[PDB]
Amino acid sequence: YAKMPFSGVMSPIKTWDAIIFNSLKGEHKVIPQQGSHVKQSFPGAFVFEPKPIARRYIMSFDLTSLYPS
Amino acid sequence: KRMEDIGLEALGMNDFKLAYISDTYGSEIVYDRKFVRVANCDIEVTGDKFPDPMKAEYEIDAITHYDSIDDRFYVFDLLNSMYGSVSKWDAKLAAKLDCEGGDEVPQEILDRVIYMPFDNERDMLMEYINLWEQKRPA
Amino acid sequence: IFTGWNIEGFAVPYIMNRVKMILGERSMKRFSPIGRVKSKLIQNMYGSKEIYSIDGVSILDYLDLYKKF
DNA sequence: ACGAATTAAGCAATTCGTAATCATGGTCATAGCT
DNA sequence: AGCTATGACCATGATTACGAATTGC
Ligand SMILES: Cc1cn([C@H]2CC[C@@H](COP(=O)(O)OP(=O)(O)OP(=O)(O)O)O2)c(=O)[nH]c1=O
Repeated sequence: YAKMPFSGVMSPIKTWDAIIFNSLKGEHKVIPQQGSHVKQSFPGAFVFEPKPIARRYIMSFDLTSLYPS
Repeated sequence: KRMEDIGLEALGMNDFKLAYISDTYGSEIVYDRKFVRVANCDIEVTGDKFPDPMKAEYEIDAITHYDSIDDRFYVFDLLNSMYGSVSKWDAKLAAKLDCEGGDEVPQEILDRVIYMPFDNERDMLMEYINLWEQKRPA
Repeated sequence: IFTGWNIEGFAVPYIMNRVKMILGERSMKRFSPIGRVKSKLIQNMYGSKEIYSIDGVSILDYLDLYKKF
């Protein structure tokens, strides 16, 4: 699907790079050069503080695939 | 390298494999599982202690290799070794029940098994190399 | 020679990053006489020291210069 | 703290064990009174 | 000769910081 060698599937970086490059080339565009950055830590997801007591009736909700949305 | 030394961005794929892949096909790919040669292998070595792949000082005693295009198992057995010389392996006994001395191996799997015993490790390894050349797994 | 107090700790990393993320990479390299600036990450003393190297000018941070001399 | 050539999904969270350190109960030893 | 108040100890209990193994969105 990504028009990539078989082993590259073990690294999502390569498959996403290949598929985005294919999409860009299909519209006659050009990808930028691999630059250089530094590893940093950024805040992650959020989780509340539950009160460790028995809760009789609970409703549950979720958002389908939060981050791509 | 020269553009990096000057300091201007060089745009495009730095890896040419998928670049040639895209230039070759361009359109979507239609594939087929039965046309791709997928192979599995398993190794058993008999020795006094745990054999080390970094050294491989012990002989190889049991070779098994499954191929998908021919859906065939190849089994290599060494009759004699410095750790013990033994007789051949019979498919029929393997399909028998454990109480009757069998090994409970299913008969349908046995239908796809091809046996080649060899006396020494060198001949077995030569045969494995030549079959690998004949049957190159994808 | 481009010097100052704790210049390699704040001034340079800050100027470089602000120019990169406000003007772009091409403007950031204009500082280098030969347009060649690089960023390394050093994980010593709780890390976070993005020492910037500008090719053509010498970074001679005064804090360590006074520390060792 | 200059090695210098280079490379491959992320973060938040609990729980346990270990090593360090301070407070202390059960019990033993001292002893003192009867 | 024995009960009992108290110091030492020996281990026991408790709290903190850090490494590690494992989920789960
Ligand atoms: C599992 C997983 C999830 N995430 C992120 C991605 C967004 C959210 C929830 O999306 P998930 O795929 O869990 O939700 P999904 O199961 O797809 O949605 P439903 O709960 O089934 O509706 O968490 C991640 O970064 N890495 C992971 O390994």
